[PDB]
Amino acid sequence: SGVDLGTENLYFQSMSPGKLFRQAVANEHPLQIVGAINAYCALLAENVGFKAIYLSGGGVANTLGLPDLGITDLHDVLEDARRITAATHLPLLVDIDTGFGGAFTIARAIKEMERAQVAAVHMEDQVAQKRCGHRPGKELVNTNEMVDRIKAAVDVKSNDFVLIAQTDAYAVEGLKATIDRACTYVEAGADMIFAEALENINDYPTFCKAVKVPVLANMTEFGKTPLYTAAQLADHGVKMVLYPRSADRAMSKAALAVYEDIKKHGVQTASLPFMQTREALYEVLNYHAYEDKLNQLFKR
Amino acid sequence: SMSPGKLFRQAVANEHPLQIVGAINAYCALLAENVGFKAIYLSGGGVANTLGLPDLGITDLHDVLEDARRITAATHLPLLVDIDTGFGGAFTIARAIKEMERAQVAAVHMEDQVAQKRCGHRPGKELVNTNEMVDRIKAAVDVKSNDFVLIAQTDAYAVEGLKATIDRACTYVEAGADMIFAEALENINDYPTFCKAVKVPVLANMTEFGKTPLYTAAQLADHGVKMVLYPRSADRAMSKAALAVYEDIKKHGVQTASLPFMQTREALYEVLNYHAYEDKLNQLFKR
Amino acid sequence: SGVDLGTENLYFQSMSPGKLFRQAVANEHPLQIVGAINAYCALLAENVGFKAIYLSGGGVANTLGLPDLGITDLHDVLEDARRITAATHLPLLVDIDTGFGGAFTIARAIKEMERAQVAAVHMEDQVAQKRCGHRPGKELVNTNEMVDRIKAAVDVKSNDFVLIAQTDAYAVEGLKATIDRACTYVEAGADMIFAEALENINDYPTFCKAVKVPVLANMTEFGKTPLYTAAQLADHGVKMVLYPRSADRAMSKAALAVYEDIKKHGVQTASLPFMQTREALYEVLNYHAYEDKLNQLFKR
Amino acid sequence: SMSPGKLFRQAVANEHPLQIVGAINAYCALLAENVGFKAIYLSGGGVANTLGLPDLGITDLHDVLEDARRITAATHLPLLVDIDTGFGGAFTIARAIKEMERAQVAAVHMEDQVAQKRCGHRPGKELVNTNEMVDRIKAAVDVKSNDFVLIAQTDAYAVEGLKATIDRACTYVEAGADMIFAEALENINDYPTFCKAVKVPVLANMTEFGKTPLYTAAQLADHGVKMVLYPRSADRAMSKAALAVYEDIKKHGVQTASLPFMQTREALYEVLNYHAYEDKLNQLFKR
Ligand SMILES: [Cl-]
Ligand SMILES: [Cl-]
Repeated sequence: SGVDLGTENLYFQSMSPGKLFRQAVANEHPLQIVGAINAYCALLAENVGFKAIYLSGGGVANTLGLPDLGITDLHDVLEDARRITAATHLPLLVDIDTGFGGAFTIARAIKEMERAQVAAVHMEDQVAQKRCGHRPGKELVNTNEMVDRIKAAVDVKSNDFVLIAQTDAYAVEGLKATIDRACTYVEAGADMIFAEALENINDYPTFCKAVKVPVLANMTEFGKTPLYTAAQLADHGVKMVLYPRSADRAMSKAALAVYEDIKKHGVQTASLPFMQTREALYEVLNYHAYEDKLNQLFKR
Repeated sequence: SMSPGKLFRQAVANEHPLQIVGAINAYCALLAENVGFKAIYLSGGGVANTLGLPDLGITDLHDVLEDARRITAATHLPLLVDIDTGFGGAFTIARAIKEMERAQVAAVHMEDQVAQKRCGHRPGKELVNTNEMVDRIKAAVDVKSNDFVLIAQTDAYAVEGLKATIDRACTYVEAGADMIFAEALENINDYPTFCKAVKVPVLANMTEFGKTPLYTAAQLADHGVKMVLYPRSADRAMSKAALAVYEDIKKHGVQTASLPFMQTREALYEVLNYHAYEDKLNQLFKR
Repeated sequence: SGVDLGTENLYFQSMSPGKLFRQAVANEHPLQIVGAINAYCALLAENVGFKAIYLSGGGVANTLGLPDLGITDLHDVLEDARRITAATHLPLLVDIDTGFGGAFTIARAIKEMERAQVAAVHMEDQVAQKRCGHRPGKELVNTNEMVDRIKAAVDVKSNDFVLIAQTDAYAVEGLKATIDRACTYVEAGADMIFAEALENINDYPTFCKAVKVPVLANMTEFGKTPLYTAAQLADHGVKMVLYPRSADRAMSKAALAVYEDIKKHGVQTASLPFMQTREALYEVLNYHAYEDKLNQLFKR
Repeated sequence: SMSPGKLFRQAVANEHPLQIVGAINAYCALLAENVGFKAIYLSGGGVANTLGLPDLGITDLHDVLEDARRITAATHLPLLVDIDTGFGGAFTIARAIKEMERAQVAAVHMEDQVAQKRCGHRPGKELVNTNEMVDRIKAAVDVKSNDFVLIAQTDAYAVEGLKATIDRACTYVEAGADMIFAEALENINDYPTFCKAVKVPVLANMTEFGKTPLYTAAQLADHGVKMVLYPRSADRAMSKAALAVYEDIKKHGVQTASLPFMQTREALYEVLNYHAYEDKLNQLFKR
């Protein structure tokens, strides 16, 4: 539990995941959170020096070969989350979409994420209750409904654990409606607010000041939103900046290129310069630590 | 209606040689399918490494089985799965075979490395006795269906030389192995002797950054190789790409510089076959 | 694939799970299907000589320490189903409740059950779309909605696989409404019909003749329904009789008794007569077959 | 806020002796909790047998971990889990410890049986060398938290006698085992010597239908035993009950005769604490 500085004992708290996340928010300006699809990606991000990582719901579906249409369940997300937290103590924020069902299912989701050593979740106000043959769409639940979802989650969560509420109201209802929802969500007990990228950076101050709690700005590619730098967002009062799919979009282009090279040429020579070396892989895996551990404890 | 194993065997017979590419997850298997591979591969080192673990036999049947199931749910392309040393004794090997068959897997490869039996044993690859690997093969063949393909891998060459390697491989065929998996031999002109002696189809392992050099599929085939495996090629490139995006975001405070190197939304939609979902709903519902 | 009779070769089909189930229906009068909560229970039932077994949705929840309120998902049910089918080829009927979501989730559920070597599922017409704070209740979806659920399932299922549709209309809508729904469900592509126990056995002929396809009667305890024998139900045209929780109710009383004995007495002597012997456990596990297998293949 | 391990240690210190009962699933753990046990147990043989498998080391970390997680999700009662021989080498043991800790497990027991290393090895229980078990313990203690409890089990008695058993057990304590798990000794008057030598708390295993006879908890305590385990007692009774219901239904065409032996809906509702769900919804919702 207790670390010390230099030679003499200072006070160190052994920190829950949620506490680590909140500290990462408070200590960064702003905290950049990067999407990672698997444990190996989280380790790459840790190595580069990110202080928080993210498990995207669309990433979970897409990596299973599925469209992001709400087909996946708590177990799909939970299993990918567990694999990442087994490999790193870097605070992990997990997408739980609409909570996967009613009050007790949201409760289960929260408790299971906490047991999986997750730091934070984000839950959104999209409609869940969809008729069997309903088309892919974005409708919002009523404000009261999302408050109930938040109430369900906060009822079971520990103090430290972070609930980040997301409203999808902006694209369809405009900035004023978005702020009203977000504020109701804070009143219901949301710890932080997750915001789609606003078209005008000078609207963030108004957003952030109204909601009070820390605001996350979602910087995805190939959407509608333009791309501001972390600095600019911070200067406008944003505390977290998320890069949800950036890494995996790039991985997919690379995999396809290798596959095409092998198929065209009957060999992967042309791909060699674009592969991580075995040596870099050994280093990210911290392979030496395994040798050193065996030598420390056993035969050496 | 084709069994997985039958699809794999047909891919072997009908390609010259059959190229088998590694895929770490279902999305990768779909990319490979899209490019037009006829068979795909789930690497044991890939399973471990993707979990943040070294390839030291820490992972078990469940780790590999879960990755296998996710791939086969997304594609009928025949999948060859690394089951390492079989994960335990005869009944564990039996469970591994039955579970891979239930997961719609087509083939496995099992190797003749020693199972790390001393608690604090150092990372190393020695061979089990020939008779031990025969037992492993016997365990697997006892429960497998006819169509399902067992590929036996001997690591004997590096430490025993070409003559001993052929002798092992042949004993493994006699025990019931369908096909033989060879570490890439120092010299392509070893393969003819190898391949002709063992009789059954031989797989050559074309990994990068190893000891083996890289021959073309044509050259391997001309030397009597029936399958060529590319176990980690795609995954190595994914990792470099991911790290570069992470460095870009960290250095520049934004991912602009990475944009040219990302798959577009439209290509992602196409690989996911997103339209087919819309089309399916339109076909069945709302009259 | 091919078995023979006596000495000479007769024609044998290697049968898919669904085909085994349909044959078990056709060959029994009626087919008794017993609930089993885990693989060891399925083996006990197989040993006694049942020809089909059942994985109850309430059983799955209750065994996890949860109420039967729709908290569990496809993975909870799927994992328990896989464990049972790994242990026995006896055709297994699995409760998938409302299908766990919309069209593609029902599709996933069907495909995953087929991959798990399941023979049949039953899906019911209870409302799924429930607001976050909705109370435990039984409302039916509209007939059209359940038809869509059936359409989703039949669209992906293999020929052999059996879809059994359940209407919960009876308790709240009466016999006439129940028959109307059931018939619409057959028209949508349901293979068989799953029926709560009717209060009067002489209503089954009307039920069974209207729906045409094989009818399963659900014989649970401690409900409203009275208990008819399998013979009587068959004589009234019922093809399957289900005993969903009977075994587990009895297991639970027994476990509690052992726990109380140990707690009261500081020892389990009084419980000994009510325990299965180690020898019977070895026999159900077919432990000898393991010894015989090792001796056949190896050192002997 | 109590760690699982701390709750377990307190249960040991505060009971005389602590009775630990086997539970195969979460519903059983809730039954045991309701009766008022202070600690519960997940048996490795129970894990296998419930999957339809013999207790021959076929199951892996995932089989046991999944059963453990389901129990701990339903109760905070400290759970002791059988991890057999640790499921592999040092890093597998490390993974087992870390994963049990993440699953909110309180304690494990690990035994000094040989890990079945030859493929076609016959069912048998021999001991590993003392040094091998020390390595196993070293691997586990290296990653475990302070509070988490490691119980070392020596099977030495049957084959080595009382003197050798004490010597092993003591070496295991020196290696870092928190507590010691003893197969029931032929004679209750062996325990005092055993317990006094090893120093740390000793668990006595009260299984049925074995070689061991059944002493009362009082008698064991008076001989210096700190914990008494009832590993399969409930499960054996469940199986007899299930089979009887199955035979009744099959013989009689109906389950009438079984009704008196079933838990009532009302008792099931109470163990599930069904009312608490209604009360929770009423507390939070609809104003
Ligand atoms: Cl490695
Ligand atoms: Cl056994």
